[PDB]
Amino acid sequence: GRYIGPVCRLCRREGVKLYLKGERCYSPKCAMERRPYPPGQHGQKRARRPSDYAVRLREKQKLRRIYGISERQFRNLFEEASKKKGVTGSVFLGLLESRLDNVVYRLGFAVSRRQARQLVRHGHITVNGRRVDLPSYRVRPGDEIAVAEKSRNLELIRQNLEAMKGRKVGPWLSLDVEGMKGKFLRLPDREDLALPVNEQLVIEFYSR
Amino acid sequence: PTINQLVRKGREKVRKKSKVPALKGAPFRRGVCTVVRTVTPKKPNSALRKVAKVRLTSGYEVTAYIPGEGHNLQEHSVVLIRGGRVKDLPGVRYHIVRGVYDAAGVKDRKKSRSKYGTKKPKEA
Amino acid sequence: MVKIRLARFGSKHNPHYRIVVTDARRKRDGKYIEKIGYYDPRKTTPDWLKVDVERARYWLSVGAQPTDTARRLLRQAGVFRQE
Amino acid sequence: MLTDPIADMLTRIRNATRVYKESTDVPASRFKEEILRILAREGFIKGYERVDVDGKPYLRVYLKYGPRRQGPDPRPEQVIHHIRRISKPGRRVYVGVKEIPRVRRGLGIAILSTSKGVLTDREARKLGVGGELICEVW
Amino acid sequence: PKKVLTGVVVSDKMQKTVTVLVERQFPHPLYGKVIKRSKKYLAHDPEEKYKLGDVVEIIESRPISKRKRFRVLRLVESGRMDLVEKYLIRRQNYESLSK
Amino acid sequence: AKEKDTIRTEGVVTEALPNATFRVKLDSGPEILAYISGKMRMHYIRILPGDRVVVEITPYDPTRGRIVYRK
RNA sequence: AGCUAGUUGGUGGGGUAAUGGCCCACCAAGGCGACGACGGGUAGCCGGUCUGAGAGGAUGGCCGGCCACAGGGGCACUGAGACACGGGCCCCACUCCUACGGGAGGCAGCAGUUAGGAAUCUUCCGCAAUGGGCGCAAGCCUGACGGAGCGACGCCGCUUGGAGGAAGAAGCCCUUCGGGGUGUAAACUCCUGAACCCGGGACGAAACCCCCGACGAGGGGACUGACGGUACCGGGGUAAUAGCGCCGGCCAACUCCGUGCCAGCAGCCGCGGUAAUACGGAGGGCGCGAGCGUUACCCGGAUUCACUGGGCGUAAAGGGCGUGUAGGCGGCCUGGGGCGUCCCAUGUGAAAGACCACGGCUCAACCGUGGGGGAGCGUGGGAUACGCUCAGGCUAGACG
Ligand SMILES: [Mg+2]
Ligand SMILES: [Mg+2]
Ligand SMILES: [Mg+2]
Ligand SMILES: [Mg+2]
Ligand SMILES: [Mg+2]
Ligand SMILES: [Mg+2]
Ligand SMILES: [Mg+2]
Ligand SMILES: [Mg+2]
Ligand SMILES: [Mg+2]
Ligand SMILES: [Mg+2]
Ligand SMILES: [Mg+2]
Ligand SMILES: [Mg+2]
Ligand SMILES: [Mg+2]
Ligand SMILES: [Mg+2]
Ligand SMILES: [Mg+2]
Ligand SMILES: [Mg+2]
Ligand SMILES: [Mg+2]
Ligand SMILES: [Mg+2]
Ligand SMILES: [Mg+2]
Ligand SMILES: [Mg+2]
Ligand SMILES: [Mg+2]
Ligand SMILES: [Mg+2]
Ligand SMILES: [Mg+2]
Ligand SMILES: [Mg+2]
Ligand SMILES: [Mg+2]
Ligand SMILES: [Mg+2]
Ligand SMILES: [Mg+2]
Ligand SMILES: [Mg+2]
Ligand SMILES: [Mg+2]
Ligand SMILES: [Mg+2]
Ligand SMILES: [Mg+2]
Ligand SMILES: [Mg+2]
Ligand SMILES: [Mg+2]
Ligand SMILES: [Mg+2]
Ligand SMILES: [Mg+2]
Ligand SMILES: [Mg+2]
Ligand SMILES: [Mg+2]
Ligand SMILES: [Mg+2]
Ligand SMILES: [Mg+2]
Ligand SMILES: [Mg+2]
Ligand SMILES: [Mg+2]
Ligand SMILES: [Mg+2]
Ligand SMILES: [Mg+2]
Ligand SMILES: [Mg+2]
Ligand SMILES: [Mg+2]
Ligand SMILES: [Mg+2]
Ligand SMILES: [Mg+2]
Ligand SMILES: [Mg+2]
Ligand SMILES: [Mg+2]
Repeated sequence: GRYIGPVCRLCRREGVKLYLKGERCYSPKCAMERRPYPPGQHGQKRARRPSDYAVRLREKQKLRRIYGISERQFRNLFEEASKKKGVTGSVFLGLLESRLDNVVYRLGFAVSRRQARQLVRHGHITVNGRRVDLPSYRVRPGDEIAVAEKSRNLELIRQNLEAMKGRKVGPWLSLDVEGMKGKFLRLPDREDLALPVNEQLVIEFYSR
Repeated sequence: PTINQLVRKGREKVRKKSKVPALKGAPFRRGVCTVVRTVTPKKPNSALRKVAKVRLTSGYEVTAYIPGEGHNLQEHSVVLIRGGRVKDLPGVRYHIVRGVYDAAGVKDRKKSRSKYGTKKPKEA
Repeated sequence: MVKIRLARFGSKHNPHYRIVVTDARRKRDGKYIEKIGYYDPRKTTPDWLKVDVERARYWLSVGAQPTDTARRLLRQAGVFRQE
Repeated sequence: MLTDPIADMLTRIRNATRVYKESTDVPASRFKEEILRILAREGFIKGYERVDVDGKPYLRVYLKYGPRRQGPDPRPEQVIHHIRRISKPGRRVYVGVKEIPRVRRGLGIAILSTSKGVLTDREARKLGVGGELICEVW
Repeated sequence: PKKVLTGVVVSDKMQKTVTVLVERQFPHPLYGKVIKRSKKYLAHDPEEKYKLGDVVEIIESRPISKRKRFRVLRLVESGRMDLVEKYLIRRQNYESLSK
Repeated sequence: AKEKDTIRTEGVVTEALPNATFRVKLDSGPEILAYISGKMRMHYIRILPGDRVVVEITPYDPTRGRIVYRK
């Protein structure tokens, strides 16, 4: 299922911050600020000019790592995007974002994408007033994500909301911090996202 | 070839000549050994590269190659061929897949295991 | 005897039907003559049955014979209704 | 046997352009004239007059050229960079209006003989009629 | 409609019958170049009205014999034996290519 | 695993076959087509019939020996 | 490379629902064939499926259509319909009982057995649904179907936690001896609770039936669930499976020790003949992950059968040359026909699928609804440049 394991390792590998921790990764601890070299026994060792293939692959990994998806799932999403009318690159990213867990992470209900997923999968997340426990679940625009009433009083969620209190969500989103609701208003874009990825590369990779 | 020529004769559709006659186009044939012998490899490799003549459920009598170090492979050993000509030994087009019937897991391989039929070692 | 009847479609536990006119001697899922309605028993949709009425009437007239369930469905969506 | 006229004419044009002959000359025909007209309007040529070369009706074809261009290869940039008969005798080519070739993604053209006459691909699409696809030019 | 064909009478050698020969200029599915294939049709000739080298219009009928399924509907032009001639020569040729 | 198993027995060079293969009759007995060692080949060490050579022999097939040492 | 003698056509008849050499009697001597007949091999065929940018190439499992066949081979009978899977007769082969004369069979129905095989399922529940047959109806059947089981066999969804947390414990590994690595990984605190347990509990099922109303419409009534106490919902509630391939190049990912052209690896190239980023282990890393690999097959890449889209001086490839038959191909002008060609209209292109849109399953896979597209082929009309054809003329080709 999950990546299920050492995370900031991934960050180190992809040579860039990937924020799969949410709190710690923000702090002076992401093992990029303190240290920043690809992990294992050949870390500080010379980084030889990578192949064209290699770069593409790494980009894909970065992207996949960011949205925490089994490769198969990712591939399927890509395929769907390709099939769909509109720019595959941008559209693919939009689709990825649309993922319920990812939306939750972005709305802020949870600080970490992993954490968001976990929250979703236990049933603390509710689209349109229903227990929507499927991290996969792509949400359409115009849909209200809210913490379940039975999960509003729970401390973690409250803490997250407090953290998010005042500080802004996304341009594509809306959040009501009081009622713990949050409307997935429009569908997202490319400029709307801070991503260390170049989705063109991903496309190229898939094309091969 | 002029289009009239094409019309008359057309293209000889390129028939893919089958590289393995294990038969049925079947993935594996289990045959019974005759001779586990040892063979001198071709021009640039020198070893004593092991092998087994195998007589089949497909009636053919073909020498498969045994991968891995050692083999409880004997003579009247019922064994599963795999298919995949080995470059060195001339006219040996098959393998014995290990970890089935008479052939057994290459003992205490820790790395590339599933390819040698070696069951995961019980770590303490 | 060309029947009006319910060709089963959908899936497992997803039963769906087409109100469909076919010769009696057919695979119940087989090549029917005309799909003249469809019907979902699980009533998931708001439009859980929609029968084209005129076509059904025509079929009845030539002497197509509605199967009990099919007949019921037709009645529900007013084909036998005479005003 | 001279065994295609149209193709020969096209080829003649091509050959004259390759060595920057100001004007080629090709034995006259109605069909050929029509083709030339289409070419002419499109702009692949300055135009044609119809002389009588040694007894017989002949079309001069005044080949257009891009300007004498600076540097190695002083060779005036051809306008008919490439010309190709498509329906040749033997394999004749008839395309429905839907099947009409978009030559160079729009840039050069495809001459189509239609029931409506000889007319560019564009014209064919406009009139909504296919025909025998003579050639492409770019 | 009943299938209407146009062909030349290559043979009269059976009572009340004509071997008509229909050309059918179809484009060749793969290459495109339009082939000119041709088939013999045995055609019921009610009177022996039609002689060799008659280009006729032929219609599919109920059977009136194993490989004889066509009324001769009507005549077009008659006497063009040139067309019978080519066919005949082709038929003759075979006698060569053998063992 | 790499099994230590071979027999390091000596033998008279009977006859030269191709490649650098020899039917060498051992100390104990049976003549086996014995191919020259890789090491020997590397250091160009010729052999002719009428020699006494070290021949490492297999347990799996005691019919194909291997001429190890330079005579 | 020739095949054919009921073979081909006729007349007459028989037979059939009906045409017909289907069959026969009698004539006539045809008929098919290199535009590839006959023969051999192979094979169910298609909607589709895969693959491909496409053209195409493969393939026809499952679902739908059609055929054929129900041990092999005949043959009818009955019937609306069969030459009849769970009807009949006969011969043959096999098994089964035989009081040896004789009979009994037929799983390519579901399930199962055994064999063959690399390999393929439970001697399951149910008529509740939908369909079938019969019957006034009740109802009875129904291995159709609905379901359940088993198989990571595929697809999709999910779990094996999450937040913090050292300028970095140990263990293991490298080291140039400082240190690096594994790695925030763990430990540990907090959180959440797959599992699991308790409570509830479906939708799928409203008809058929009965009454009022004419046994019509129409209205009311009453019954009925295999799955299944399942899904799901409410409460309860523990940190709770990771593996497999690879790590010379192609190809994402390197160091050490073992080893010494051995043992081995290999898809190709090729590593191994004492510093192996290629073998075996170790650490480390990369890829995917309930999978990952290998095999086999298909397409792809392979424009490597090239129609789109290759070629032939030397690389494989121009016949040794003529002269020619079939065929292919065809100069210029005018006119018709309009067969090819194009266009328009409509018919067809079933359903499913595939395309799109929405919808329903907590998402998806899956499914449903609606739309469109569609190569092709049919018919009506039209168009005339091209090709075709017929007619007329012309001299550039050709011949004289
Ligand atoms: Mg999965
Ligand atoms: Mg290996
Ligand atoms: Mg008769
Ligand atoms: Mg016959
Ligand atoms: Mg007779
Ligand atoms: Mg056969
Ligand atoms: Mg077969
Ligand atoms: Mg086929
Ligand atoms: Mg089928
Ligand atoms: Mg049987
Ligand atoms: Mg029988
Ligand atoms: Mg039979
Ligand atoms: Mg029966
Ligand atoms: Mg029978
Ligand atoms: Mg039958
Ligand atoms: Mg049976
Ligand atoms: Mg069975
Ligand atoms: Mg068994
Ligand atoms: Mg067996
Ligand atoms: Mg089953
Ligand atoms: Mg029962
Ligand atoms: Mg029923
Ligand atoms: Mg009774
Ligand atoms: Mg019974
Ligand atoms: Mg079933
Ligand atoms: Mg499963
Ligand atoms: Mg398995
Ligand atoms: Mg953690
Ligand atoms: Mg708790
Ligand atoms: Mg319960
Ligand atoms: Mg743990
Ligand atoms: Mg690499
Ligand atoms: Mg390798
Ligand atoms: Mg190694
Ligand atoms: Mg697999
Ligand atoms: Mg190809
Ligand atoms: Mg070509
Ligand atoms: Mg070539
Ligand atoms: Mg040559
Ligand atoms: Mg020559
Ligand atoms: Mg000649
Ligand atoms: Mg000729
Ligand atoms: Mg012409
Ligand atoms: Mg001609
Ligand atoms: Mg359809
Ligand atoms: Mg549909
Ligand atoms: Mg939905
Ligand atoms: Mg003329
Ligand atoms: Mg002369």
